[PDB]
Amino acid sequence: TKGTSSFGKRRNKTHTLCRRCGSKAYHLQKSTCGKCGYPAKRKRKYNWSAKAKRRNTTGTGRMRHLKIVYRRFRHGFREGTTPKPK
Amino acid sequence: GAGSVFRAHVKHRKGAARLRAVDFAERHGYIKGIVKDIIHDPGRGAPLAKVVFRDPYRFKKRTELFIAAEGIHTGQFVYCGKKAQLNIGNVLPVGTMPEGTIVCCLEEKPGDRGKLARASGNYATVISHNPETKKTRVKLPSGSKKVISSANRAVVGVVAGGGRIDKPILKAGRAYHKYKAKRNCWPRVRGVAMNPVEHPFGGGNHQHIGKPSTIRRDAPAGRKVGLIAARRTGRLRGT
RNA sequence: CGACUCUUAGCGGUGGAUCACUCGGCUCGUGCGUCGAUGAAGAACGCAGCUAGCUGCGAGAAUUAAUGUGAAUUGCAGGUUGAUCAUCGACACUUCGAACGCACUUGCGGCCCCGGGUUCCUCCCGGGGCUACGCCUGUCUGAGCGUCGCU
RNA sequence: CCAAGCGUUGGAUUGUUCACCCACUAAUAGGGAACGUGAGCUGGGUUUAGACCGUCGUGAGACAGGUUAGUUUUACCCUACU
RNA sequence: GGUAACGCGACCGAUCCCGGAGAAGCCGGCGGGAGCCCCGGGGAGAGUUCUCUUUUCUUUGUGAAGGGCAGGGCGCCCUGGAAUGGGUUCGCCCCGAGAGAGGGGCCCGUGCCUUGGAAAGCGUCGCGGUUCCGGCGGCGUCCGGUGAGCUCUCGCUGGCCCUUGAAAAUCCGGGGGAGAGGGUGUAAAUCUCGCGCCGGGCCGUACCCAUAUCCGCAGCAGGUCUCCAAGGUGAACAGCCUCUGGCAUGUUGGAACAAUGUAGGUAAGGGAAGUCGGCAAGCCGGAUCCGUAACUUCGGGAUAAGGAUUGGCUCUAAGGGCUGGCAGCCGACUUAGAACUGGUGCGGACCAGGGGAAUCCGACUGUUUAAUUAAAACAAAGCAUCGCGAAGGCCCGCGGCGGGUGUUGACGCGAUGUGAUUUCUGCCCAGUGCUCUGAAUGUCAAAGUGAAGAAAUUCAAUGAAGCGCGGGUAAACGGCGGGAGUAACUAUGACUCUCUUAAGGUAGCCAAAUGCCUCGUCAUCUAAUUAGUGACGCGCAUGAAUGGAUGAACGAGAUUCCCACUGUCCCUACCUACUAUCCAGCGAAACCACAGCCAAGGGAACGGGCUUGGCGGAAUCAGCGGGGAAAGAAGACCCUGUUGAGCUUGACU
RNA sequence: GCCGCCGCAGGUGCAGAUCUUGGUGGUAGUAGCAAAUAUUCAAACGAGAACUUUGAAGGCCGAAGUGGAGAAGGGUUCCAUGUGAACAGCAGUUGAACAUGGGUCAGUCGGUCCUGAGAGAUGGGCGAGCGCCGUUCCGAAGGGACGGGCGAUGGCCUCCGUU
RNA sequence: GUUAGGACCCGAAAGAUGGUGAACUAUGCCUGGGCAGGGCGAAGCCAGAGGAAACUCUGGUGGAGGUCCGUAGCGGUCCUGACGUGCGAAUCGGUCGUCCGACCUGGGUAUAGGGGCGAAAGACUAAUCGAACCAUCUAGUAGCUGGUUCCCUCCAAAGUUUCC
RNA sequence: AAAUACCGGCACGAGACCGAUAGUCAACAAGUACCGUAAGGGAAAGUUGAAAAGAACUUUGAAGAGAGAGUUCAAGAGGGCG
RNA sequence: CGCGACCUCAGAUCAGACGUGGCGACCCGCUGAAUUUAAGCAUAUUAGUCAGCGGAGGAAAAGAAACUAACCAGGAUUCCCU
Repeated sequence: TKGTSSFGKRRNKTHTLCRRCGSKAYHLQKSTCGKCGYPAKRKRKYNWSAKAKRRNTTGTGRMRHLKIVYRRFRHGFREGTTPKPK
Repeated sequence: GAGSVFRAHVKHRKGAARLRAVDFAERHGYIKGIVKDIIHDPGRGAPLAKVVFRDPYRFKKRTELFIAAEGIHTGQFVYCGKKAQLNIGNVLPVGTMPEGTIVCCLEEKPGDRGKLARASGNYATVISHNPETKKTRVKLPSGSKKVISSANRAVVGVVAGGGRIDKPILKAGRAYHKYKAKRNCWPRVRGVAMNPVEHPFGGGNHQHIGKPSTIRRDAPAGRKVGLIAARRTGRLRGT
């Protein structure tokens, strides 16, 4: 009775979509995220799981403002001017 | 019993039960109010009673919840203060009322709204008087008699719902429903009926205690269990 | 004689070692040493004529200008007054996120100004601009039987 | 003495190995075979975890002192035998 | 407007205040109105006709919203004052605080009529455009009657509680009278009367809902919340058959009918002789009519036990309503009795208790080891101790004007002790626990106080609680003795002394669920009894809320014996269902040094291989369960390890 | 693409570790496709019929249903046109597979809108710290209204929203 | 050659920080749903008779209760039956216990690991419980098991002595 | 201020190293397929040829499977093909 | 009663400027283990190390002495050899 009969009393969910990490792990009754703690002002992360951090840092996603700072850097953050005409 | 699953069941219960405030009326003269219904409350096998006093600074009708004194009925008048007549369900301070008279829902601090003698079948009789000091003696239900402050009051009579310890509860259910309208507390499991790690008294071959069931007042928790600080023990004869 | 049983060889099956290749890792060194309310890192949904994945990009969606390069891209069809390709300096970037009117159900508001119902005339359907905490400089409106003042 | 050719049984109380009584009888001799024999059975006894006493210990606990309830897995390969 | 309950189309007006509604438990009884089922007649189409049958089946209708009437309910108002008490329900229950009689009024009116609405819908009969019709025409879509039937609703009335059975958004009605509207005009404010015109954005909306779309690694005998519910027999949503709608037997076909199995039956004569044990099987079963013991807490026991009646058809007798001690007509069930009658057959299948006489355990109902223990364990009402008057007891917390008991207050919150009722509950404060007294007073740390000394250091008096000294306590934990002597036969010991502790076992009760010796011994049940029950107490180690002795009811609890009935046995037979077997198609596992006929001998002392003998003839189909010290898991028992964890106190910190 | 001689250097030689990973045997065409009664005769599609499709027979569920519709959960599995490889433990013309192409329209039916047991900001307080405790308790917590009056709009500032 | 180091390779039962779970079950709260047909006949009431008074007999009516038989539902006794490379990592069958009450179930909610909850078996806490699961400290330590890869040439032992 | 530190970032240059069971978990649509309610756990998988010249026409078959033609230095390289 | 100065204290969508969050390899401030060594183990050891919380920069932190000496005196801080 402990085994497979009670595995057939399932029709409900503890978690769902978080809306920050987006990770089906946002615990409804308690209302913070299991991955990030969404309501909490900063993140959650940790120094005991490192293969945990390196699923998820500044390389990982798009980098869509950052990948064009690095490029803008190396001549001398030039702003306003435009190259000589024809 | 220190929280969570235990805390008292408060929903179908009908109000907290008090006196009036005090004010210039109760304090320099007297006020009158009418009774509008005697009324049952749970967790408390005694009746309450609503009482429409009229507010004396705005047009309004205030409405209170005393502890109903036997012999009260509906419609009847309740006149109270420092002057008001000593008859039944009429409130006035111990300072005033004579020796011999019986009281209910009595105060301890002047103005605190009544803390003593409101369970079913309980009094707080007046004995003696000393008017330099402004102090008074009052025999309470446990044999003893508090020195009290002479301006602190009590409705007259004896508390309603009298004689409830009489009847044998018979069936085990009648317990449940008594103790299902109070708190998580019942079908109570003995201490010798627990393993080594679940109660200190129970364990082994037989179902004995082992240690004497008196204990120091100055134990810690987990231990102060049994007869606590026990002045004596056995079948009580004599007095 | 024949089947079957065992050995060895030839040729075939089954399997993917060994060898030979390498636009990938590992280690040492040098040099520079740059995120964010002017909305980050991270998420979510969208974008091709034929297109699902990796890529790249935002309702201006495999990108628009400009400076340079000077005749492609290509898997099939159609389309030199600058193709295609690198540079990146002008222009632009959905919803969430410290995330900001209130709230997480994509739900209810308040303040002004604009075009339509008009002939502001409130209500009505569209379009725009403000509406989070904390804190410093100073400006405005005030409270105090706090301390004094003069009629 | 030769002789182990042919047999050597039915019941009550007991978990019995042992014991003791009824009745019939030619007679109710004794033993081995991994103290013959659980992928042949039965689990009634001992010898897990629940429970109750009767001695011991301040106690967690203990008893050749007694009790109640407690899941017996596989064969299609070799041999053997039919 | 009306005596009035209250009625008519509107019928002005603020802050404030008062109440209504939203807003309530569960169980019984009775009545009103729809659905559904039945019963006699009319239409239309079917089916059956060898013979009979005015026959058997199908089908026969009106939404919301508005007006009009039935049907139900009133704790609503008037005249009027009633014992010779009256009215009245299945039950109740009502009344000089105004009944009977008479006359009125308000709310629900899901029923019938009306407009809707016959113009659509359903049934049949016939004609067009082959298409591409919401084609076109006709008849019909009636009338009667019953009810403790079933389903939903609506009301009225009773029972139960140390159980009194949600909140608020939203919306109305009142008291009050702040005010407002204009001078007989065209009139004014003002309307919760009828007509009319503009408008309602956003997100969800397919399908499965399961012996096939969800969870269980799968199309998995598991598991997972509701709604509607026809005929026949019955007490019946039971069991069996049938309509409406559904289905292809649940991942296969074909052939045989062997031994083993798995689930069904039957057995001549005996009847537990089988076994640890009546395990399994069988016997009894429905209703009507008689009849019923011990014992009892009088309520039970009790379907005790033990008997008889029961089909079919032909009759008789009682039990109602409506129209005007009698006449007419309208009618749905039951209940009693008599007769004729069959091969003694009738609860004909289906449903459906075996009974009796005792011992212990636990009062009863209730809970409990999911996946080896349902019990004698847990809980329980009843009994008894214990702490506590809030600056409080008990308790949580790393911390704060922290929190729980508590919206409470001694018939109250907290902590233990046994276990319903009846009868009872004796002795022990030396021991430990716990408690109450205090300067009657020996131990006493921090800090000080003082003198000696140049200071670094030492001595002296003072000296909390707790410990010592002295009271309270067994329904606080338990504990409750040893030996010699004595009666005119002998045993026997009423009596007498003597050592000891805090007393030294008082009521009762026994070879027990507890007694080693033990299968204790007299009596009872059997042909025979380590068994069961009735006494005897010497009791290794029985004994009184650490409970003692007893007892009606009760039990999937432990134990004995008698009447019933049986394939459990003497002693096994035969039948049926499905496999097994043989064929086509699909097609996995555990395990495997190398392998596989025996004697005896030695050998790490029980060899398939070695030594000495016996011997050895392809390839295989069904069975069997001797052997492989068979498979299955780095023995769970024991011992070691300077390896651990769960529990407990006088081990150490 | 590679090797000999003299010298250097090391992650340098396997039968085994119930050793790691991959592949293959004997057993074996064997164990086996056995729970809840049951099928048969004709036709028509086709290269192939014990199983699909129509028609006729005999049967089961039997209204506490193998009937009719929902909520969780699934996420297109719904519906027609085709295909015969693989899968659906024999077979397939079939399928909930595969491939292409369609399908979910509301003021009046839900969510929204109010509270329930309960969740939790600010004031305060605790804290080395991210933070925690607390919810009416150490708070100057109401940003609204009919009128009395000053002075400014709009349409003939006539009369009223608007400050 | 001895040693400190992950130190010839492979192996514990433990211990230590910081974190995720009440979608099964354990219990307290809020809010909806559910429960055939029969038996026994407690109070309260209607006459019918007996007696000087109390009060008592005979016949009806009525509908109680952790009351009985027994269906749906919840449970899980015996067969020590089937299945035991199963249909199932706990099913299925006949027989069984309860069935108007401490009943039986859906949704929302509170309690978190020396911690919760327990009508009390060391039960239950997502197939795990006499201390759950995930990552790290960590290659944790082992007087004890198992293994330890090319040839020929030459020499070849010890199980005894003191101190642990 | 400098002389010091730098297994994260932006570019660069080397190697008495490893060569697809190695070397990073990752030579390839990898922090990707898939598992867990969640914290988290996390692979396997490189090679036709110089060039697609990737086998017109015939023939058996319903279809996969075949027989002959043919390209190449070779199919004894036939689309997971040294 | 009014009028005015100061002091201590409200409120604003008043005018203009600042903080939050991220990455974390090296730097600064806290808090803080047990495995394991001692052939047992409590002080010691591991180690002011692991995990926890906080703040930065192109480097951080330190820094011109209430400094070392005992000499015939050296003369901020960091870093290497000793």
